[PDB]
Amino acid sequence: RNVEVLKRFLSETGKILPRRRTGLSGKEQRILAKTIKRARILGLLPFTEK
Amino acid sequence: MRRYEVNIVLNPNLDQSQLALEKEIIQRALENYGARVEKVEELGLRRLAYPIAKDPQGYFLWYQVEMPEDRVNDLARELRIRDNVRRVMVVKSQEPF
Amino acid sequence: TDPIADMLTRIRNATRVYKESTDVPASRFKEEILRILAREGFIKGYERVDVDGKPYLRVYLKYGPRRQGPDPRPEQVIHHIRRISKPGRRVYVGVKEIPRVRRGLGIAILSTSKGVLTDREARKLGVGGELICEVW
Amino acid sequence: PITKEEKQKVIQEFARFPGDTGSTEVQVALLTLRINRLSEHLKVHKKDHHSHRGLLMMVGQRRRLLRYLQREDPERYREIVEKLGLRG
RNA sequence: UGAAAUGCGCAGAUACCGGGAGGAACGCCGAUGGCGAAGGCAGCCACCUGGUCCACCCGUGACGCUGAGGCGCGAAAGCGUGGGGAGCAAACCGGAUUAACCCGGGUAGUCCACGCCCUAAACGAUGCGCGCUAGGUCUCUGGGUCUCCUGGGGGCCGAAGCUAAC
Repeated sequence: RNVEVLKRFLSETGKILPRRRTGLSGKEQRILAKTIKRARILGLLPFTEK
Repeated sequence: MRRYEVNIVLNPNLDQSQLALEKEIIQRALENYGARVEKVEELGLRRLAYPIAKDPQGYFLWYQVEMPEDRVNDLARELRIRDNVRRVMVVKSQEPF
Repeated sequence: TDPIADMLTRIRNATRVYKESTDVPASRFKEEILRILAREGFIKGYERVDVDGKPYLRVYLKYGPRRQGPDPRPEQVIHHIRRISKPGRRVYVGVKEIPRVRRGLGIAILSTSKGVLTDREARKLGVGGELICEVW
Repeated sequence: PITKEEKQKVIQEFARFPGDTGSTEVQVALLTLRINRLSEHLKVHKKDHHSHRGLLMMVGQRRRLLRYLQREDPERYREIVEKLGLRG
């Protein structure tokens, strides 16, 4: 819902939208932090990425 | 009554028969814990962030039920006992994300 | 909790920052106080105001002429404002024990037996009260 | 997991009149309900000190709610303490 | 490690590749951050449960505030019982330097749970602590609104206090 409209930053299913580590992004990312972590437990390359 | 969400990953080498069996067992086991299947989706075969059982890929399943709060951890355990079940994930509120 | 002290305090911080007025909790015992300090000159006066149904006693801070030379901050009138007899440390005095304000230049609010009077108004009527506070 | 609907009952139960949702009796009533719930928690999570603190908070607050209704009107005070099973 | 000793020596090690068993600790995001009574806690998820903030503003009605005994409780630490494994590690052992704490191996031990115990803490915003009052700009956090306001943190002030931290 309240996620910049484009898409829920919680969407950890369709990881077709790359974005790991980072540090800037935008506004709050605490809810996004858990997202990435939730995806990594399923199928999100936890390698390194740059 | 707490609504949840489960993400199961079966063996990527199961036939339509064996695959159908697992689902019939998962949906069943859920009902045994007061879980009502509100919707099911079969994502398919993607790629794990880590090779489980020497398998870099697996078949993902999608479930959404509203089972008792004090019986969730009991289901996940009742599901991960299956040799086919590569892993299970549970969260909260409709679709998982 | 002391309503009076808290009030006389606002009056102080009001002059330090140099404000035109300051609102205070409306009260009978407080009204008389502000009334006296207005008859002397410590304050330009007060007025009743009901904020959203809540009564207050906003007072007008009075200031003297301009300083001796190029300098803003007008000359203050209330050089001090503390209380003597206060909760816990009740301090009462008699007509023959009446305190001494700052050499006449001021007034010692005394809650005598004849209404909130000063050091002289009490000495005259020959009545003692409670050392509310000394202003100068 | 409770505490969401049962409130209406507890409130309307100790409500001195239609519309009362905060009287001395109501406050203690609903507050006591919380203590009982919390009590049933510590017994399961004895290693939970934080909540244990909040327990004494409501218990200490509740007792204060009692002593008050006691010196102001020991009539309802004796009734509330009885309807709550408090020290029969 | 700048040296070297030590160790590796059933074998074929160490840095290679894949798999298996066990235990502990758990990166990037973690940030002048946040929460909580203190301690302490930061992979993630579900459940039980506490405290706190904000809004409209109905209700009961200052039933208040601080606070000595008492009760519970702090990092590391020692102590008793049951018990498995790993990392690190003071006493211990050795090389060297010298004429020592750096490096290597390393068991007892440190660990987890219960019980006993519970100091200097932190910090210096703590004599506690409450209410009111003065008060602008910039960056950051939360809610309802959106030149705002209530409630935090950091930086530079004005009045005033403290000369003796300027």
